[PDB]
Amino acid sequence: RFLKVKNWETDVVLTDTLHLKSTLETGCTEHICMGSIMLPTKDQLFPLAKEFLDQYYSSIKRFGSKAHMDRLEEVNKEIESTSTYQLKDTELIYGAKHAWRNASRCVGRIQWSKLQVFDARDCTTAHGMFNYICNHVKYATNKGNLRSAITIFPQRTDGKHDFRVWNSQLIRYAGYKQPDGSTLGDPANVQFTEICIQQGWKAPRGRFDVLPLLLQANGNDPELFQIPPELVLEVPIRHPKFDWFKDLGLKWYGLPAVSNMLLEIGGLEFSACPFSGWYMGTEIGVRDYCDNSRYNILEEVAKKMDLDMRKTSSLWKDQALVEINIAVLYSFQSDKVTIVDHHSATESFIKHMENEYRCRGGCPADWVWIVPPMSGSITPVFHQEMLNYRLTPSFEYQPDPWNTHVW
Amino acid sequence: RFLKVKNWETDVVLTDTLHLKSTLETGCTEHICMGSIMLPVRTKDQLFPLAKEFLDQYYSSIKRFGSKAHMDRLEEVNKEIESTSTYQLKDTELIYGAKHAWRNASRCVGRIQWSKLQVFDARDCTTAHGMFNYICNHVKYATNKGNLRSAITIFPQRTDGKHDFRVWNSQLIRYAGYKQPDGSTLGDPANVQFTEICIQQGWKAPRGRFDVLPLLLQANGNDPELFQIPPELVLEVPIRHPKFDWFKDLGLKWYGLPAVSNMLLEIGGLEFSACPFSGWYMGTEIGVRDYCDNSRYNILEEVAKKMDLDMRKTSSLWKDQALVEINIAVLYSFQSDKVTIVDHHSATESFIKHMENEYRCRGGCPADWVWIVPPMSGSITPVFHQEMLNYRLTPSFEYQPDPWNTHVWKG
Ligand code: HEM
Ligand code: HEM
Ligand SMILES: Cc1cc(N)nc(C[C@H]2CNC[C@H]2OCCCCCc2cccc(F)c2)c1
Ligand SMILES: Cc1cc(N)nc(C[C@H]2CNC[C@H]2OCCCCCc2cccc(F)c2)c1
Ligand SMILES: C[C@H](O)[C@H](O)[C@H]1CNc2nc(N)[nH]c(=O)c2N1
Ligand SMILES: C[C@H](O)[C@H](O)[C@H]1CNc2nc(N)[nH]c(=O)c2N1
Ligand SMILES: [Zn+2]
Repeated sequence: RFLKVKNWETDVVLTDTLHLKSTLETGCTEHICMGSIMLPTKDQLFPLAKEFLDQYYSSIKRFGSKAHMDRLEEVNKEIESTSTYQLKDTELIYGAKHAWRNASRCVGRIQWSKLQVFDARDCTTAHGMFNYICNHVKYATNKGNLRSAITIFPQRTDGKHDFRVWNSQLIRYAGYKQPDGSTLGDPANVQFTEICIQQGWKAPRGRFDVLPLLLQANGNDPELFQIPPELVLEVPIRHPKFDWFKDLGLKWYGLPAVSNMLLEIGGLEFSACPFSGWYMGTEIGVRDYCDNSRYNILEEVAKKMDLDMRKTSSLWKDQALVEINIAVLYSFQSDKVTIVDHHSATESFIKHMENEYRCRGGCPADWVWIVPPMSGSITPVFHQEMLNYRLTPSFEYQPDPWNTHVW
Repeated sequence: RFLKVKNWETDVVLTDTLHLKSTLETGCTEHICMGSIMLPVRTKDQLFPLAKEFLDQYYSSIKRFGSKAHMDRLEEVNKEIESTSTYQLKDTELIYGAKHAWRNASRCVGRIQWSKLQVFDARDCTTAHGMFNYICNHVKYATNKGNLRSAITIFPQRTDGKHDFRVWNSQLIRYAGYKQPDGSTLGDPANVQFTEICIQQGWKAPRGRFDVLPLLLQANGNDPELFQIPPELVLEVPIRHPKFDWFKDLGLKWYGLPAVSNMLLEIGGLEFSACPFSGWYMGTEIGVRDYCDNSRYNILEEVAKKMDLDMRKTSSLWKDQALVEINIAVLYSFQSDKVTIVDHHSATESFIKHMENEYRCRGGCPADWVWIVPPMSGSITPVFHQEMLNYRLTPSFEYQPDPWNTHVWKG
């Protein structure tokens, strides 16, 4: 019932107790492990509320104080009456920060407590959403000195009146059908680019066209807005050694900002809660550039390096992959946009695991996502046993809204 | 019930029914996933069910389920168990058994090859000397002057747990490590403890960076005995680089035959605690793990110094760069000497093909992602994007505790 995790590199052994407060389910059973699958009202609300406020009041050293008991009654009175309730600012800040703290797939969690929270619960329209978002993007960007932040739109009610950002990130490039049978821009975004075009966007049809935000307020049809160009910090990609690199025409954006998830605090669901921090290099260099189903550029790069592409065993793919990632890091650093490499990121996450075992009794971690998609075994996370379990407050996936919302 | 797995690169969707024949337990629950934890006498009562299950499986595969010959064999095993408490496998069953343990190893990327496996039956073996002889022949047959052949040698099964056959070496061929009084290590730091025990048992250590350890063998529950593999049986490749001429002066070499000797093979409820098997390397097992783990040979600094990489900031990606050149070197060297080896691109691609055929023909393929995906270049290999189900079938290879931890010394 107490569980040991060992690090096979350093022999350090940790004891996890935090898992016993695990609440949600994993997908695994004693018969079958699903570790590698990408996705495995009135009655229920008060339990969820209570469990949250309990951890809250414990966290501020007020467990069992009168202020504690009073809030618990206040919230119960509100639910019995209004079939829902509202969070205090202090509660909301703590909930958001803890959803980040509990994100088992996030390597960057040493930072969890430095999160600027923007309370946008007073928002009512899609134009209001847009204003909030622009302010978030500008505050977060900070002329290259990136700062973590999240913006929280009003919470779900009867699920007939959801707030949703339709984009998956705030900033993403378009992807287009061609007669060629090929793909122009980012293939990740084809379908969404077409929901744009069909809702009205005039697509410039380039390789790196910044997508229009698509915002939905109080369950209404969504509306299109272009983030001001001057707010979208982008980075031209060059290599510190190869002068030809820049002729590939590569650029990436500086701000990673996931916008499609759902934040759950104390039973309440926040369906629009865009959040953002800063990139680990490999997310752009390995995934964005080199995945077959993305910009898929290895072939073009290797050629320019004049490597022997005759046999997989010359490791030309691997050689080209390292250079691309060297070019990503170098470009962001030279333009002074914040970025972290995988060595530094993982080394920080291991220090953060230790702190969290020391100070909280554990740290939920999904090894499959924490280990970088290149050079796994030379980073320390590789040798570290991890335990994966679901705690609340949390971020969760939710179905794409187009499939769902009635048009 | 049906479980679906998706490939995120190709959109290929597969259906597993095979997980429905799973018995042993994973270590995971509905509340905790242990998918990244490394290490998560049988009475008569359980033995016949286990025998029966195996024998039903065996008899299905040869298309004689329900035959008279199937019925009679269940009867005969039945009797042998009630009378002697154990039973003996036919050759045919043992071979089928050992092939399936491989086929069921979910941590093994090499399984496309599972049906081509040479089985050496060493169950007449009675002494340690006898064990030497069997193992030398395995190594010679498997080696084949560089054209590697997969093989397994199976020594007599567990009886009362007091008369166990064990190979104390974790692999038949591995290098000694020595811990120095200054605190540093010479040779392979991984084998320090085992090296210590061999010294204790009378081995005269050369004390080099690449001394082939002696075999240390336990027959019939007796104290283990030392033996040196004939050096002419031990194929080695010195490592050099196609473009970097200073690479050879690093002094690196490795052996050709990877041969796991510390696992326990389970078939029909019987336990074969000495069952060393061997195939051929994927390059990254040497070039990533053996050379570049901090806990192993750890040659990253020296390699990148010599390549003159900027080493003052991890963000130059100098480690990633040195790591690639070493791996190019390992593969170049094995190929030049004509010693069988597979690169990680080719190995994962074959695997995905095997995995698909297995779902089409067998209704599944248990697979552990943490292990299947290579420890360099993860996402440019097709397994990264592959969803996988992990569960346990028998026959199977299992871990067993190191024998110096359990052995009762006779003196
Ligand atoms: C400060 C710098 C940050 C770094 C370096 C970082 C790093 C990462 C990385 C590399 C991933 C995997 C991405 C992928 O391969 O798709 C990830 C996932 C995630 N991170 Fe972060 N993160 C940062 C900030 C944040 C913030 C501010 C939040 C929320 C407040 C957050 C919450 C999450 C969540 C929920 C996921 C996984 C979502 C899922 O299940 O798909 N992270 N993080
Ligand atoms: C044909 C050449 C083969 C290749 C290229 C290959 C590949 C691999 C690799 C790379 C590993 C993981 C090693 C590591 O990363 O630490 C592995 C694990 C394993 N393989 Fe193979 N394999 C081969 C043949 C075999 C054979 C002949 C057997 C036995 C019949 C076998 C059974 C296993 C088992 C049981 C494991 C799990 C090890 C553990 O849990 O510690 N493989 N395979
Ligand atoms: C906040 C943050 C910081 C940071 N450095 N990185 C991230 C992750 C971002 C950057 N790159 C990918 C994005 O993560 C999203 C992962 C979700 C993919 C899973 C998915 C969701 C929905 C539909 C799918 F088909 C597949 C987030
Ligand atoms: C048959 C075979 C073929 C092939 N290509 N690879 C393998 C796996 C081998 C090759 N490299 C390591 C080994 O896998 C097991 C690794 C376990 C870690 C070392 C260890 C294991 C057990 C006890 C120890 F003290 C130390 C096996
Ligand atoms: C803790 C973690 O599971 C452990 O380090 C695993 C990770 N994946 C691995 N994968 C392979 N192929 N071999 C290994 O030794 C390991 N080690
Ligand atoms: C199928 C498998 O779960 C999938 O490829 C995962 C593997 N690990 C990952 N790790 C990260 N960080 N991001 C991902 O999108 C994935 N994809
Ligand atoms: Zn699991």
